[PDB]
Amino acid sequence: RKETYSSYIYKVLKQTHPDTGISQKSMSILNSFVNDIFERIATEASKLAAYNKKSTISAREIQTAVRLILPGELAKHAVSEGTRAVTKYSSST
Amino acid sequence: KNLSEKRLEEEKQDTINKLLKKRAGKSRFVKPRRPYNSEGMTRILRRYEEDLFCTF
Amino acid sequence: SMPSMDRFITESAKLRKLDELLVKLKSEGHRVLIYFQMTKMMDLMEEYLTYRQYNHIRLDGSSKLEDRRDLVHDWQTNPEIFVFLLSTRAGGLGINLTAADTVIFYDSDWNPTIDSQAMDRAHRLGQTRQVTVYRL
Amino acid sequence: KASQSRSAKAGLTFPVGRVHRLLRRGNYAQRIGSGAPVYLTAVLEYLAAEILELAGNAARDNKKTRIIPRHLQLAIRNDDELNKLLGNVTIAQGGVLPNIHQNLLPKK
Amino acid sequence: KEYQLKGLNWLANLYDQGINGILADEMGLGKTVQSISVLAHLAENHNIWGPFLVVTPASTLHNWVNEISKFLPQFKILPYWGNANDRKVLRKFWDRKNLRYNKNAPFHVMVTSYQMVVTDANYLQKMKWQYMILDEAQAIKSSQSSRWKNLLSFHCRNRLLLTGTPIQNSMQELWALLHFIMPSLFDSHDEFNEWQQLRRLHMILKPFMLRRVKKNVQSELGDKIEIDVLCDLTQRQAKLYQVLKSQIVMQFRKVCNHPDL
DNA sequence: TGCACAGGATGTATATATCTGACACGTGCCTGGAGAC
DNA sequence: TCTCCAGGCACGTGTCAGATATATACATCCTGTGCA
Repeated sequence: RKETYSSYIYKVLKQTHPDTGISQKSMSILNSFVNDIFERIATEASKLAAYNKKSTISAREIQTAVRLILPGELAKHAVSEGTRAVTKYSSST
Repeated sequence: KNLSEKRLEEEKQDTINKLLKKRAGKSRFVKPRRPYNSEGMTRILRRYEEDLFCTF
Repeated sequence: SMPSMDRFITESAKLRKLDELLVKLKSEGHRVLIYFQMTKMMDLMEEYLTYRQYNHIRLDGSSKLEDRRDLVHDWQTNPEIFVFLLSTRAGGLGINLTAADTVIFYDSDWNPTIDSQAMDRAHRLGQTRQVTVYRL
Repeated sequence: KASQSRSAKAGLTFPVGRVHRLLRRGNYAQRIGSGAPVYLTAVLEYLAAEILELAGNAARDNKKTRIIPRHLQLAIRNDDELNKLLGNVTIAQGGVLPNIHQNLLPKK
Repeated sequence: KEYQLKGLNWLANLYDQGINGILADEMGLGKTVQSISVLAHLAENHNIWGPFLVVTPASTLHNWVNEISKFLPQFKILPYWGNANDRKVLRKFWDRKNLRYNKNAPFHVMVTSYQMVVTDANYLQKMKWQYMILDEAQAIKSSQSSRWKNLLSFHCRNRLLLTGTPIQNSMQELWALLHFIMPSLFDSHDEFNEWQQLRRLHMILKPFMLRRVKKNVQSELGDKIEIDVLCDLTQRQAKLYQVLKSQIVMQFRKVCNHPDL
């Protein structure tokens, strides 16, 4: 058993470009890319949560981490997409 | 034991390859009636001896 | 109004004469091979054959290699098959068509050597009756 | 009683529970909140969508139907914020941009 | 069991002379069983069950292996077709490192296609053959064919041609086939051109070509009669003849076949 | 001594036939994500 | 922490793009010969 983000990446390019094939090398490039952003964001959030004497990682910690790591334009697009997704998820009433 | 396992693996590979080579070289009605749907409908039957009228 | 089937037959005079000779060829109960030059010529004949609901099979260049075995086997075993759609150089190179005699060359005029190979395919030893080579 | 995952609850196509699993046994904090994997899932989904959009028109600019890391490399380094993000990373089989300094041309 | 036995003995006689033969006769009389009897009697002569190559179109390849299995099942047959994994399996099996004659090995007869020979010239340049037989040689009519080039480059040193009609008359085809028979003597085509025209072309191929015909056996085959039907165009088949030249080959050919095309 | 004309040869031009060739889709399974406390 | 079922993996089978090939006739270009 080994884990890959291949199907999710596949449907992501299928919403935007249906008639587009993919290379396996390009898939490995993309997998390494998303894993690198994941570990960077996770270590930034864990370091910030340790810095504020708090034992809980919440949405505002990765919010500050995304403000910190990403450059500003892609930062406010990222937090905008995250806020609409989180507010849509939180409406379980 | 290693030589016997190697001979068994060689025999299995030879058998698989011979089966593949033998399969590649030697191997590579009345129409049905229309459906009859009569639901929620009356019926008239005329047999030789007796007639029917199935109504609702 | 739909494209009429009889209007599709009658607007082509070669197909018109073909439909006339098929009436007596099926009335006698014979075995018929028909040759063509193009894919689109044999992409139109089976529509005419569905009007007659004739037993017909087609062999061409895009057919898979294993199907050419069992189609020839069904030819040399089943006698109820009627129409044999053949390409120029596919069925005319060494194929055993010994129980067939009536070949219909629709447009076999591209080179005489291919036609020579074509009528060497059916006119072979083991044929029990006379061979009539039609050329429309 | 049966209900689907949290990803389409948030309207996302990336796995939310897998992100939660990687956060929990990734050993970053002893307590992980509820809304954090959804936020991270949305961020990584948006970044992947933007990267594949750029690779998409980079591959339409070469008249092809498949993605070569030439197209990925080009779509990275003709965009300035991905240039700033991915400055220190090297891509496998990427090459360089066509550039030449002004005085090196045959000016005459 | 026919007069092909004396023909195959004459082929073995010119083999004993040391030159490659020409079959210049039509298909129908059984050249396939004649060639398998050539191989069987040649094997009876100098004890060779070894390398034999059959180059054959893919539709009649199955007919070839079928008649080989039905008539003379003593040898071991090998096909060469299919996918790449089956190609690698047959590359594992056809291994013939031991040179000259072999007995307990499955490479007795080797059947393959024209394209497959053309596209595995990197692998068929090795495995030096003993007897290639190319049936239906009309596809080696052209001297510019790359298949003809990789058929030149083998190390078999036997180039027996099997075809129904070698007489396609493009005036380069005869030089090409003769240059395939002996590579060594025939290489200059200009001297073939420069060295009464109808009479002097008949005895050039006379020691090589044999003269047979279908009108020598009992004829229950049918004695085929050509019934030709000539018919006239319809109006819809008439007006596109003027339409095509109004805007100004195979185009009008197919409009003649059926307008819908 | 040059130029023009004629003849021959070569190249082109666009469906076939084959015919691989590397791509995209129809079934198992098992385990880990989801619900409940 | 207990339960439990379908997601996504893994592994099979089919379908439009490239490559040699026939092919005949037409057109263009080059070379040779004859003439002024």
